Amino acid sequence: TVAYIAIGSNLASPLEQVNAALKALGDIPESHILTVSSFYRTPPLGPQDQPDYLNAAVALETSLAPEELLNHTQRIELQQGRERWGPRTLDLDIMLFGNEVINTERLTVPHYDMKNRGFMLWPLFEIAPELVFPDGEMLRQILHTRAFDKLNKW
Ligand SMILES: CC1(C)Nc2nc(N)[nH]c(=O)c2N=C1C(=O)NCCN1CCC(SC[C@H]2O[C@@H](n3cnc4c(N)ncnc43)[C@H](O)[C@@H]2O)CC1
Repeated sequence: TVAYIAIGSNLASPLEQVNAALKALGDIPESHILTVSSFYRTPPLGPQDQPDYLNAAVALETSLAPEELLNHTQRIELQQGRERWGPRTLDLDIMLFGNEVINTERLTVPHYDMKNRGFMLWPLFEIAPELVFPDGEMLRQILHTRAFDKLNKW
């Protein structure tokens, strides 16, 4: 199954942190990275004084069950990270999990708010321009409809 994961960090210098998380995702059991988006520099969603964020998307091939993958992402955030409107040492959000629709106490997929977040959508559109959501919405359509500003690379 292909899962798409969003990564964000707003350490003043987040590259080492993001590469650590990326290595950790690749080391997840029964899983491997297919593709990584470019690294993007985004203005803080939240108070405007804190450091710019680095966002990216990852396509992860996995044989894990959805809640198992989440167990790993929470673990990586704990091991590599350390709140509300930022700063964020390290977030890993499961955006999509194959074509699965999940609505449980722990996990909502597609991610509940990505349709509103250009820092999530644009990196994803870089690696999966043809992506169709489980309900038939098109990633391309969402970006066309909303006209989110394009992002500068890191
Ligand atoms: C400060 C803020 C708003 N501003 C930003 N500005 C820019 N420019 N860029 C950013 O990047 C950026 N980020 C920001 C941010 O603050 N993101 C956290 C989102 N994010 C929520 C889920 C969990 S943190 C809460 C809870 O959500 C649960 N969850 C439910 N569904 C899911 C799911 N699909 N994927 C993952 N977690 C799930 C999870 O169990 C956890 O307990 C992990 C992280």
